Amino acid sequence: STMCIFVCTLTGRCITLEVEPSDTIENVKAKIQDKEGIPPDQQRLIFAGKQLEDGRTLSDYNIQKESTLHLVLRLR
Amino acid sequence: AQGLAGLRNLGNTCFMNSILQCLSNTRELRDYCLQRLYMRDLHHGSNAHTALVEEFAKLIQTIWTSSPNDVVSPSEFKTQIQRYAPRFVGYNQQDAQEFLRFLLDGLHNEVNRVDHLPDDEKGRQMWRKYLEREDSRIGDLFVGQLKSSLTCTDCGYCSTVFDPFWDLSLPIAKYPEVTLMDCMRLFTKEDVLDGDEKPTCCRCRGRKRCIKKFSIQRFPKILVLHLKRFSESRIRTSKLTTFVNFPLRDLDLREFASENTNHAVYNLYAVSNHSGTTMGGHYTAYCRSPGTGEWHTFNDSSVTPMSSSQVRTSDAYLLFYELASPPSRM
Ligand SMILES: [Zn+2]
Repeated sequence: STMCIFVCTLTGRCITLEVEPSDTIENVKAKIQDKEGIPPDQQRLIFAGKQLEDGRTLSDYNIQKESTLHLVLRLR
Repeated sequence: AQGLAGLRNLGNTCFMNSILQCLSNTRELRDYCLQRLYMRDLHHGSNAHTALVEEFAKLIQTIWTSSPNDVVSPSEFKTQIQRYAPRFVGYNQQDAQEFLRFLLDGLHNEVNRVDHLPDDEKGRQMWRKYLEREDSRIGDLFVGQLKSSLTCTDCGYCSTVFDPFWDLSLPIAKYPEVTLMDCMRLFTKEDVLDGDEKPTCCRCRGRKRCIKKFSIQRFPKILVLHLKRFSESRIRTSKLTTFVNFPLRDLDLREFASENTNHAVYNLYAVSNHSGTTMGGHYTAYCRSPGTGEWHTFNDSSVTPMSSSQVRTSDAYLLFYELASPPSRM
């Protein structure tokens, strides 16, 4: 049940991820670090107003094929 | 009253005070609290949770019944938001939009009322399926619907998905100044997905070069724009201090719509500012009063008047827009 989702990077361009609905959020953050070089603890992923949290899966957020996750960092 | 109360810093909580004042000056969300419409929406029976909404509303009610120069302590609200979102336990500085997403998530959760079709009707149906799981008076203000069109360059099929959104995180279209319209055009620009970003085309049954494009199928009553003020340099997050020229009035987003329909002009009413370095910075808020239309600077416990010509600065991190009425007949 593999699908392609998209992540909107900091520049606006999207990267493509090959994922399963049961894939964890840390699994997704590991793939984003490989392409963007941002450590997982610095990444924040937004979808439908929710920030994806570590211990959960993509299916927990109803993330379907070709949905877009929005990557943002932190101003502190 | 006037709603010009300060908020006491409880320890690197200026990010929280900044967002609280932006929400305090979100007219319809404020009236939701002042008129106690949230009581009819709170859940009862087993597994109900209400403390976060109740303490948020009491704080909003305290702000709008106080006298000028009054300082309100939101310590009881902080206890509830950190119970809901453990990231905000303690007294470290946090990101204001991360706080906004968790706070609105908790407020909405406790008041929640819980192919073969053309593009417009498929969007309407996907919206109804979203409302089968998320529907509140708070969601009626902030939630829009994004349309993502993905066209395979081999077979020409345009795959369309509709993602709801509570805010838009826009890339800085970096260059001394950049307009907000430029940042919206970069967000909605056609994206060539090639190389190792080639997605799988189910029709072609393989990875193909595709073109991705964002548009807005549904415009929310309150549009929150979050400027991606960061770059990444060797694992270190670097703040982008580029001045973004956003307008105070008549923000016309009709060109970013999925269907060319005019009800999509906004006016600014609140701004959440981050000044200083990426770490150790400071948060403030510029908020337009709903009753008077006058702007004020909210810096924790201090509230002072400001001219509208002082609202637009390079520290703007989150912009709060409200949808204007369509043109009047004659
Ligand atoms: Zn194809």
